[PDB]
Amino acid sequence: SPTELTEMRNDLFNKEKARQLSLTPRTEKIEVKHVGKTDPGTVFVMNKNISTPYSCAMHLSEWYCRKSILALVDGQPWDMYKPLTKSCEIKFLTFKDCDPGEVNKAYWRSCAMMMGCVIERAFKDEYMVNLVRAPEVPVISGAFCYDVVLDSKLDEWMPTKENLRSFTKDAHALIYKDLPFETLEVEAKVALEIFQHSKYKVDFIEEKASQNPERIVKLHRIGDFIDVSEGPLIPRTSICFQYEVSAVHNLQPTQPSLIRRFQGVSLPVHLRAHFTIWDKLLERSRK
Amino acid sequence: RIKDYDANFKIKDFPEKAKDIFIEAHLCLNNSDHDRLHTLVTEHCFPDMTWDIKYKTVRWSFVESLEPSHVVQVRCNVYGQITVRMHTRQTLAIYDRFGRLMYGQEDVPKDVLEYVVFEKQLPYGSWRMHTKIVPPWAPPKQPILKTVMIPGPQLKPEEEYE
Amino acid sequence: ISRKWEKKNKIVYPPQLPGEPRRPAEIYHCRRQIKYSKDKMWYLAKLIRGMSIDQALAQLEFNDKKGAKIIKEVLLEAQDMAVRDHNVEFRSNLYIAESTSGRGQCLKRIRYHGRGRFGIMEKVYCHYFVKLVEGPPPPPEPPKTAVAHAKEYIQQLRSRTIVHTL
Amino acid sequence: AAPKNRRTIEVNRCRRRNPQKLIKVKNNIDVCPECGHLKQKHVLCAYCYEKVCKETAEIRRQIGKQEGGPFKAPTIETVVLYTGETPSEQDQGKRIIERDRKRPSWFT
Amino acid sequence: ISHGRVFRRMGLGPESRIHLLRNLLTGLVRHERIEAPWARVDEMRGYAEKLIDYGKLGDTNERAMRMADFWLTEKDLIPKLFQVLAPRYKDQTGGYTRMLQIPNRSLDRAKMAVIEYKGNCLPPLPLPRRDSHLTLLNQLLQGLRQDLRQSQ
Ligand SMILES: [Mg+2]
Ligand SMILES: [Mg+2]
Ligand SMILES: [Zn+2]
Repeated sequence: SPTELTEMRNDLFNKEKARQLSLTPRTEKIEVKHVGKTDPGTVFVMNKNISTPYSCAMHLSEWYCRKSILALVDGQPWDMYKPLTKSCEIKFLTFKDCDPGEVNKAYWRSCAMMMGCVIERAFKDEYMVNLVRAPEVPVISGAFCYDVVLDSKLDEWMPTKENLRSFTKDAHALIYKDLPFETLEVEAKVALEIFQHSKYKVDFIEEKASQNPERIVKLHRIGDFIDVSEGPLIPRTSICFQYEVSAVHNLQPTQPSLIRRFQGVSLPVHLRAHFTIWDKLLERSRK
Repeated sequence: RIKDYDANFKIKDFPEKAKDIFIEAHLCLNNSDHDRLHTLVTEHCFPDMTWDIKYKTVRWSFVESLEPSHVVQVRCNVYGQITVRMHTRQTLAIYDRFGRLMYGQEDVPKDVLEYVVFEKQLPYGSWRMHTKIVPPWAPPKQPILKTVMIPGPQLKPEEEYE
Repeated sequence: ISRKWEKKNKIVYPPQLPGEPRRPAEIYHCRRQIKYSKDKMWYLAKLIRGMSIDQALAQLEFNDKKGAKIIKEVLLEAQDMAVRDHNVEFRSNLYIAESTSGRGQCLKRIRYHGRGRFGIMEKVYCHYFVKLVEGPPPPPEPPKTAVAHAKEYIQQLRSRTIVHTL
Repeated sequence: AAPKNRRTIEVNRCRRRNPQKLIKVKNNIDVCPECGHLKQKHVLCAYCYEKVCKETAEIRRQIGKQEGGPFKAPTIETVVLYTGETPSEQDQGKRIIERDRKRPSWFT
Repeated sequence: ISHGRVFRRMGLGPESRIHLLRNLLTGLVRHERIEAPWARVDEMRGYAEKLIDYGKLGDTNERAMRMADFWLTEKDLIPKLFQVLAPRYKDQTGGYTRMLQIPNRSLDRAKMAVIEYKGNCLPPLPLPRRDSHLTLLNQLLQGLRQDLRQSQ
């Protein structure tokens, strides 16, 4: 049953969290220096594997917490809630930086993940839904895309405007819930244990474990929703302000199975767009 | 010089007395017994022991002594200082004004090697802790629970970061 | 005079049991004998009540009243002492639980009027008080909805008894 | 005209705690991307403006020293050159103000 | 009723208003960057633009010379007006002045503004800059623009 699957996946996720945090007992102090343009030289003596870039921002000021979406630790992108693992150099990335590219990608992936959650929890129980992948389409494409295979019973059913509005309502419900984007770098073995009941997720985990040197995979949870992440995500769903499941398109190679791509578009609270601009963006995302 | 001033002192017997003084002084710190601290430690020690612990509760307890305490070095209107090396085992649990643990564990014992320098004044003087010599090779102390922020240069507008 | 606000920082609570919620830190700070009217100070105090430390500082930095600078200095001092002495982990994790202004000791002067008459000037001084509580600011009290308000009305209806009888 | 009766503290509170008289919360405050100090969206950052003002004051002291007295405004353009800088071919024919410090990063 | 009235009532009267604006504008010509109360700077911006136009007219123009003589109290600036500022803006047709609000005056909390002739040698002001084209919203709008151009 879907409820049992979600419960057991969350249980495995929590056991992995407990094991990872127990692997580093006591409080080892790691020095993280602020390499950012503003507030230069501030060095934070943080607890290893417990403290987060959000903790760094909390030490600095509330403005850092509210505006920082990503963290560059030693030059690599990090989630604002991903525990730090060693002394390093930290630089917070906002939406309005000179080159927000990484923040844009993280927001895009987070929006795709929320879309996947809405898709999985929307359909009625009698219909099976299997999320295949979140293609890493550019922002210029005008819509974040999440791919799913629905029950063969609905092979000829296309969502109505009311159905899409219901999906948008569910996504806005998540946004109101304001759930954090919990993250874990966990071995492919545990990832497979979690996703043993999904061939698509299994093979994607295999690809990620092949790409990385070790078998370490990025596993993210918004709430009761485990998913394999292509990259770092944004802090919380409340970052999203405008969110709209624009359309659904069946992919041409239908003979193996119907890969239906859910296309949506969103904008954070920091970059709100007027009503008319949002309408035009919805029109362009519906493609 | 110590013996020609007192006439009943014993270097061999000192270590047990020094250990008793140390334990009693730390229990006085635990119970906030400043009157007894003024008798068990010097005036160069009492501030160092009490200043940073004011307004917070310390739960200190001596559990055992690994190796027997023994005198190490002694040098001498005239004061006599005796350095005693003690490698014992103790416990710490320091809480905030609000009773929130901020250092150590209430039960886990830790091994501590220290060099306590006691001092005496030579009519009614007595032997009291004067200082604690910390070896330069001393192992780093137990880490703190709370994370810390160290501000960088608070540059004025005319100034630029380097 | 009374100086209880300063003493409020010296209360030591007993150590908390392991199975007890972590007690939020409370830091009491004040500035005495500010050359400012307590009535004018009260507006700034009320403005910053219930807000996070960073939000209060931001609001005060861009306020034209003289008392705004003094309150900002007091808040910065409170933050510094909270971090240094009251074991507050994060600077920004503080909110103004209490902010009030009190009458100070005032001096009497004479204002000369037109016909050999006069008035009694009062060189007004005011105190300023702040309590900073660790943790996110408490959420604002939501406006009561129609559902809750009708529920209250129905509860009032049900509470009715047959008065003045058996 | 004089008050007929003393106004009660209740009425006085109703008047002086009215939402009109209360200080309004400003929602136009933001963080300056350059230095990180707070600013209002429509107003220049105080910290950055102070930087520019102090540098301008230094340059103007140099200008005054070069001019040497009132009513000596040059009839030619001016160029500020810092330590380690040589006048460019474009800067040729312009009075050079020499500052005894390195070129500020913000100043270009 | 002040419908259509475009001139602020400043100083001790009309003459005092003209003299105050004249002092502010002389300071602006001399230093190329002046901070002063917002309303006065707003009033004097038009006069600064008009001085630039009169300087563009040229030295030999007697009317322009008279205007410069009146407005520039320090006469060493008239050569500056006709030989530095006007040649600098010869290419431009207008908008010679940049006016930006400054944090309120510390003394009386007065609305303050900084007005500068563009292209001055002084260090650049912290001018407000629009969000980068690489932001999320700007990238989405660039996608819109590309789609429309491809359509046409
Ligand atoms: Mg009176
Ligand atoms: Mg007037
Ligand atoms: Zn700035």
